[PDB]
Amino acid sequence: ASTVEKELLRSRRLENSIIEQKGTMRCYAYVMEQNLPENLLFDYENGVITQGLSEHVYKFNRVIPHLKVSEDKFFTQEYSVYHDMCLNQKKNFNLISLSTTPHGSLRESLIKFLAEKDTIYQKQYVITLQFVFLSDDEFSQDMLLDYSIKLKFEKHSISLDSKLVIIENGLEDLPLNFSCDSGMGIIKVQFFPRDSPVPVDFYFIELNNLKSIEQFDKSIFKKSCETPIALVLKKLISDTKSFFLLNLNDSKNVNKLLTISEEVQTQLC
Repeated sequence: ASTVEKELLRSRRLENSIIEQKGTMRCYAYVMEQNLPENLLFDYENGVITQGLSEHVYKFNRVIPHLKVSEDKFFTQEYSVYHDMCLNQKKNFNLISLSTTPHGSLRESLIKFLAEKDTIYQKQYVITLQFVFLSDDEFSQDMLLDYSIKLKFEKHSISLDSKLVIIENGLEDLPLNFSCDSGMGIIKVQFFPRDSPVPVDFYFIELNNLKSIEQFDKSIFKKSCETPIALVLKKLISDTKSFFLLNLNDSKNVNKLLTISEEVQTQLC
């Protein structure tokens, strides 16, 4: 490996250890600088985004530049240490992704990282997937079927009564529209260890428009809200390891997402 790649890997391992030691709530910014305001200042070394006129400082575990880090590289370089740790420790875990524009490519990249035929995860586990969508008004949809689902809160998990697929060859086992993208998407992946049923559960939560993000904010930081969506989010935050990912590519919405990033890292930790 190149000097930079060696240094990156070493750094991400050390960063993850510090986060564990400090009991910090993981919150990462994945940013499209070229589509954000020119007066926003980015410190990619220290993980800081500063509003140039208000002078307000917003910190993150890391600020990741999308022009440098593709979605595939996000998973292999930036996310994999956390992912590997949660699997190794057999800790149910999540990735909660906030976006204000369609982000199907991230979903696609996630599944490929986990479950392509050639991943280490396929060597060690049989991998399943469910994918549902919860709408404000309410509505629910099983995303693995045509245009419905039920949720059951267990001691340490969320049971989805929805179509479950066993993934052999990544995206090939999923619908042709899988990577097409108010409410919340929920992808639940189970990792069943080979030659051992008891899985490690992973939840990928998509809040991919401002209304959905605001519902999260209201239902978690403002309101005891008891909507299906609020109950899911509360359950995951309390009972699984979390990783918040804030996708910043939208000038009109960036300030609200920065505010939320502060609540995530101060009101949950």
